[PDB]
Amino acid sequence: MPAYACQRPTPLTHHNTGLSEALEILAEAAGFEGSEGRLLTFCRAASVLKALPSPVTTLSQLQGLPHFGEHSSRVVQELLEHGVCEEVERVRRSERYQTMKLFTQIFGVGVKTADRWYREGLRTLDDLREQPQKLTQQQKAGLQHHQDLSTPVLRSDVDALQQVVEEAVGQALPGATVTLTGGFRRGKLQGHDVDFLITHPKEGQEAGLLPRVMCRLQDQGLILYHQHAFERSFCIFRLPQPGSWKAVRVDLVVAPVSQFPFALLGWTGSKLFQRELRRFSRKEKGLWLNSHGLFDPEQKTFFQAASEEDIFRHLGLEYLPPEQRNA
DNA sequence: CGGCCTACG
DNA sequence: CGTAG
DNA sequence: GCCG
Ligand SMILES: [Cl-]
Ligand SMILES: [Mn+2]
Ligand SMILES: [Mn+2]
Ligand SMILES: [Mn+2]
Ligand SMILES: [Mn+2]
Ligand code: NA
Ligand code: NA
Repeated sequence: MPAYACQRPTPLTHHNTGLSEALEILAEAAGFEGSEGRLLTFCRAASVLKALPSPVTTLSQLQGLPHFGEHSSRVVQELLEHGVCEEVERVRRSERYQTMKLFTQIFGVGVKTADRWYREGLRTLDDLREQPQKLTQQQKAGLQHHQDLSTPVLRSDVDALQQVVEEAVGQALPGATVTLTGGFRRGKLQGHDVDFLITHPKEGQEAGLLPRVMCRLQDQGLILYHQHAFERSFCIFRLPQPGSWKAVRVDLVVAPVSQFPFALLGWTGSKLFQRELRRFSRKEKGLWLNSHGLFDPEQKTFFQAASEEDIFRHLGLEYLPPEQRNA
């Protein structure tokens, strides 16, 4: 079992679902208390279990597995013995956890905002609605649309949304392309948002594209919310439904064709996979990776990539298709 | 022990 | 501060 | 919380 998640296939579905879910509760809880290191370890340990070829049935099967020490091993031990880990259940039940989860799930609210609101004694969505003078425009949108945004986005929704984005992109800039990214590209059947990456085969033609796309979607009556030389737009779309509609989070991202493979890689995820890939790149290969490129700080050069395959090769990693990047 | 991804709005 | 994967 |  390699130590970095980018060095091993991680399928969407696996053989240790219960165990990984328990560790991810602890990861999430650590994030709520500002401990990113503990979040990372619990996330990595969970991801290791996702990568195993069969279920863990005994404690001995953890021996030698990366990211399993005293704490994560105890969590697994208690689940194997009793079907439940008391620490995990204590977190699930805490007012702190439930409220921080509720608040941080609001679009426009991060851990810091949620925590300050928690400390001020606020607990419910109606508590926030009663004092809306404090809220940002983004948080107001997040709160108004919260119910719809909690409903899973389905594959049918994605196909509908892709068509309308293509229509607007085609008018904004003939020849421009739209690629589905994020969780749906990794094979997920549901999600909480749809991610698209837009480019054009002629380098430079994509300049100024996103405002033109946004203005056109706005005029078609499809934009319930957006933030406005920008390249990422976090929107709430109005998606047609039987006799009605629902609000759906959509991210639209633009990259020049030179950067497309890096942007595609970054935006396809998973979040943990990409953090691990960037960590690997820097620590093991001395190369700096982001969604724009891959930089050699010795030679002071950028690696030209024509594909995701190119990027894995330049990092000395076996290629993983998107459906094996579910770390 | 230090490090933990790296960006844009 | 928020957002993204 | 774990690793390297
Ligand atoms: Cl016991
Ligand atoms: Mn997504
Ligand atoms: Mn998104
Ligand atoms: Mn996300
Ligand atoms: Mn994400
Ligand atoms: Na949030
Ligand atoms: Na850019």
